[PDB]
Amino acid sequence: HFQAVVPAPDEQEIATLEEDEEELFCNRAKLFRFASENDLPEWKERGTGDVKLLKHKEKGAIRLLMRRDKTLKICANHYITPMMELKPNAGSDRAWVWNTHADFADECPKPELLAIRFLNAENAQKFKTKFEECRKEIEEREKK
Amino acid sequence: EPQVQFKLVLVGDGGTGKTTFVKRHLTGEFEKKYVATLGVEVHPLVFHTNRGPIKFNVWDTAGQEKFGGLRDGYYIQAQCAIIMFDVTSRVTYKNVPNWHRDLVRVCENIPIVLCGNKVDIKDRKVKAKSIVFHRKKNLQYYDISAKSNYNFEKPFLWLARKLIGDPNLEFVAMPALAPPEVVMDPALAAQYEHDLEVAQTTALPEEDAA
Amino acid sequence: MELITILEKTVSPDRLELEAAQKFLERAAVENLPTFLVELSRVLANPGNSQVARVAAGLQIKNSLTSKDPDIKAQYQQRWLAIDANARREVKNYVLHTLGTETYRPSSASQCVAGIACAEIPVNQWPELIPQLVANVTNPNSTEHMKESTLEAIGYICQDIDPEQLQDKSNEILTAIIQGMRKEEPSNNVKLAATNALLNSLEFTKANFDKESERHFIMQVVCEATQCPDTRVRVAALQNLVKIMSLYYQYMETYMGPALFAITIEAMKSDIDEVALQGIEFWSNVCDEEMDLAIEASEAAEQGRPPEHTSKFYAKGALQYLVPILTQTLTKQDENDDDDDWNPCKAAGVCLMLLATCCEDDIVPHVLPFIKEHIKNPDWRYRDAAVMAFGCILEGPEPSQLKPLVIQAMPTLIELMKDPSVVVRDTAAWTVGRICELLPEAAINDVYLAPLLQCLIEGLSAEPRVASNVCWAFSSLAEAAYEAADVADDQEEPATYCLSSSFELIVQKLLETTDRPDGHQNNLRSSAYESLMEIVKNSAKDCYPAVQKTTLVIMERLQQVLQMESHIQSTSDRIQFNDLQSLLCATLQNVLRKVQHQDALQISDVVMASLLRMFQSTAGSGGVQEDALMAVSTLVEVLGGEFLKYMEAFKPFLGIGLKNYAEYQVCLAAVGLVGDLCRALQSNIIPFCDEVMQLLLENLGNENVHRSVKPQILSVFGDIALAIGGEFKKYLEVVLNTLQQASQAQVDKSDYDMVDYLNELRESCLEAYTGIVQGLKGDQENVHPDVMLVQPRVEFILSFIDHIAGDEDHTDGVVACAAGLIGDLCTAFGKDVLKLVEARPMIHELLTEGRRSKTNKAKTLARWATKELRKLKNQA
Ligand SMILES: Nc1nc2c(ncn2[C@@H]2O[C@H](COP(=O)(O)OP(=O)(O)OP(=O)(O)O)[C@@H](O)[C@H]2O)c(=O)[nH]1
Ligand SMILES: [Mg+2]
Repeated sequence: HFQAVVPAPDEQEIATLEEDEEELFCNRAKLFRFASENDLPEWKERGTGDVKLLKHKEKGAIRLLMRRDKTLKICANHYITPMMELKPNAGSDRAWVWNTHADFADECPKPELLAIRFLNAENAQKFKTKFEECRKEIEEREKK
Repeated sequence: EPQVQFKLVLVGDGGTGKTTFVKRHLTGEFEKKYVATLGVEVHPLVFHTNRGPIKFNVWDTAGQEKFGGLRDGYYIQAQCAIIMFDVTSRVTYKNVPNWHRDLVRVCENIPIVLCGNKVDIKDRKVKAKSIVFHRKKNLQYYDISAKSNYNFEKPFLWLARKLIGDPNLEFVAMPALAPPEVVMDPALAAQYEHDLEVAQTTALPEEDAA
Repeated sequence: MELITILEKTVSPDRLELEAAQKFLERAAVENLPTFLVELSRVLANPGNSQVARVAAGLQIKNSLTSKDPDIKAQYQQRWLAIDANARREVKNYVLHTLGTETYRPSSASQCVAGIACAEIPVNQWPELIPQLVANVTNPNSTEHMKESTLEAIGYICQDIDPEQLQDKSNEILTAIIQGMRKEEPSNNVKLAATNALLNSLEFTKANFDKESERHFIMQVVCEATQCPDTRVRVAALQNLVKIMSLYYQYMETYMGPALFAITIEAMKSDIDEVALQGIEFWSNVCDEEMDLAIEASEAAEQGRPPEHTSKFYAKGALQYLVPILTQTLTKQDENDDDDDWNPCKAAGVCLMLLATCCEDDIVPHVLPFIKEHIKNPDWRYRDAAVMAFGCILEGPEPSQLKPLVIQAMPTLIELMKDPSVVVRDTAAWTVGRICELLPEAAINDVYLAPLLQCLIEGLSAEPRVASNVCWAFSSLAEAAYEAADVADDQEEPATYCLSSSFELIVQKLLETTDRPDGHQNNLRSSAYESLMEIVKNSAKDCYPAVQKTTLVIMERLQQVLQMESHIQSTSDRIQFNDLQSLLCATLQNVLRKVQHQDALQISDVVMASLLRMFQSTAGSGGVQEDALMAVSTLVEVLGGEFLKYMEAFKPFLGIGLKNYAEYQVCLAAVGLVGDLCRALQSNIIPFCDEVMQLLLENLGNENVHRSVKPQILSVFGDIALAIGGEFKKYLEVVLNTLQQASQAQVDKSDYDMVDYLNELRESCLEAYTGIVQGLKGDQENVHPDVMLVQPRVEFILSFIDHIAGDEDHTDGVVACAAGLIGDLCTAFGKDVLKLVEARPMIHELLTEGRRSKTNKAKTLARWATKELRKLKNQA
């Protein structure tokens, strides 16, 4: 039908807040979240889209910033810490499992058990290599 | 500016697929369990466009006769509507005129989107050539499926274009705030280690479209 | 009381407040209905209350009186009619005096009026209602809201009530509606309400439309409201015209010429989108009605009677003026527009396709000049419209009339495939796909085949939307080339065909298309696989090396491809026509069953290795394993060229795959797999026969799990006993057959939806008995101890199938085969078969119903049993 009315606002300025940060990586992936609150264990989906490894310009903090396709809503947003180590899943060469203590996808910190999956083993290996490089860099920074 | 709110009423028959569409849009997940809703559930959704944020208050109602609660008492001061029907059952489509009639008798001149869910099931019973209600009533029709995320954002985009008025409107990327840095007690760390072990033991569900 | 606060809490988004209000209202309704209704009506009628409270009260009253369930509605009506007369009178008086006092456009008191009227009018309990509404409408001093509310109430009453209740007062209703709908009304809101009320009450006025003096007035008022300077009234009147055409097609011949034609044509040219949409919908609906009438006339001609209704062919007479307007509206586009948006441009294409399918060859000359003129226009909109119209007119006209046109226009389409506009390229790809699908004999020969193939191969690297249609075109083109007369030879396979020169490049490019970083969009990747399976299925005996290489590289992906088997759902690539369903389904089965040529056991090795690797990577359980299991059956099937001697890989994994008993469909499919696999080689099933027997017996004896598994498991028991058996004696079948015949057939041997299981189980049991006897007969003399010759079998069978004597349910066909096999085995077994003759004669009855289906499958086996009995008597 039609309801074109006054609440139509201006154009403003669109800022994704991904500025001041260098994109070290970008790949298409699928995310899963481990449902540990509904008594029995279960794995829930979380999104599908482009996962990036953004490095801050001067603070040198690497973060994971996956977004959803066609809606552009964040389904993962957390830093990377030295303890975070990617583990292989149960008999899968293209999936990794890890754990975080403060995920900000819903703008409220929640501990999460995440599992990311890629299209093939090459992309998974590239992501794991870059993740290890970022973790080692963070560890070296915090050591000094 | 309360980030421009609107009231959306989601109506349809029993199976259809409401509360799965809304749940997929809320957290992102597919519910395989059918638990009929009692009365209504109100869920807020937010989208970002080139004009700013737009907020819907989805009133997911109950399509069961015995669980209706306040049947039409929910469609009051509503500003947009979605009528959902399942394409694998013709009865869900035969009742679209009745839902439209109940909507129009309480609300005047509001945007209404007709959605046909469960497209991915195959062996579809409501062929695309038999869907003519939108032609008769000048409605916007979409083929969606909450399982495959096919066209699953189109109804909200169309309603957003119609409600403020901008036939060229797009979903811009949601701003990404800086996540906080906190620490946890070592006992909770060991508990998380055990949970990580039991999770890594578990096997991910088998899907596609990565 | 504070009923007002409870009503005003029904719009709160909070869950607790909504639940509290609902509970309060339900409790109040249960405690005392009459006082509750009186209080609600008192709340509604007070102008001092807010809009929320008044609408909520009206909705409560309405919901107390009607429901979507017919039975609950009848119960509510009877409940209302049983209330005390004084309370009902107070409620009706309070409700009827609210009309005209609500200052908001959709009224709530009208719904209450309609709900009460639909209950009281059939028993004449409210005889002063209709005169009051008519007086309200026709009074010159009635305000705007009074007329609007009364018109809404009249429309609701005529829409909801039974059509045969107000037949004696329909004329006053029509007069009031027309009075509100006339031209001199000061307010457009009243005109809109009157038009909507007439729209609601078009089925109710069926008796009035049979009188000319009333039909003329209705049509005049509608055709005069179509000219209102208000858009909403115009759209409502056009909707009225569409519905009138739907309902009263037979009476429109008088008004089609002088009145309707000009109005609809001028509507289709309007700048306003709603008006243009309704104008186009008018003629789309006309096409629908005339297609229905054509179907009816064809059915009547086949039957041999004159049609009950005869069409008048309005679209065939309006084509000359319809086509240019549609083709002009096809140019109303934009650079950044959505394909599925339902604007006039979208509707014009649907209408044009409808006109093509409805008029056949009469639309080609009316659309050719536009195509031939604007196919090279400097403005991309007109080129896009030209190719779109060319694609739309492709379905319905004779192919022989379209072949010269497509042959002439092929070079321009190939050129437009590289158009500098995205929209033009997309539409051109769609049109080329439609040409390849609908017109096979056109785009395979001869002078433009090579540039067409080159442009298709180049476009396989285009945007996914274009590439999906390119894959569709490739699949349809290969199908056409294999089907065409270009395929020579009588060896059931062509030596060569038109695509032999470019076969390798085509399959290589498709394989490269599969590995694209964006293959998820428009299910492009999926489409590629489908195309990659058609071309290898439709090939010639000079590109076999490419076929084998492609099959080898495909079968390594079997796990992913099976995971994508259900992930097609059409809706892209292969549009319209869809056969055999699903990505793999039988398509993978058929390509795997056809690709087998020149032994090529490497394909079998790869597929079985992939299957076992997937099974091992499952690591227990696995719902998707079903898709694998049937595939294994499809690779045994009738594939004895290289698959009657499997015996190498799935033998140790048979029980492991069968181990998943939690699933039921998987269980029955695995039972069928065992049934078709036992009769393959009968060598390595011996080690697993006892294991599967005991395991499935344990599963069936407790889970129950009886309707589905039991017939199939007993049938495969017989099937395995056909060749392998002897150490299981006969107790296993005896106990189950005794239980089933004593319990499942002697209780409720009746009905229609239950006899199927019974007769199928009986047939399976008789087949299993014959198989057991034949396998234990040793096939030479007896080769068995023969202790179970007639004592446990002949005695039991006469008391086992005797339950059919109770009702003699229609078991057509295979029961004759069962009788024949029973007779043959009993005759060839021993001497005590005579006791079966001493039993009940229901077998004769079992023959009679069996003889219902002619004499091919009925009398042949009965005659075989009879002649076996005669031979036994001669031996006797
Ligand atoms: N295969 C498939 N199933 C779906 C899809 N969407 C929903 N379903 C199934 O349909 C069921 C819908 O149940 P609900 O979520 O309660 O839908 P509902 O219409 O709100 O049901 P009521 O509120 O009781 O009327 C779900 O349990 C799913 O199993 C779909 O896209 N594909
Ligand atoms: Mg629900």
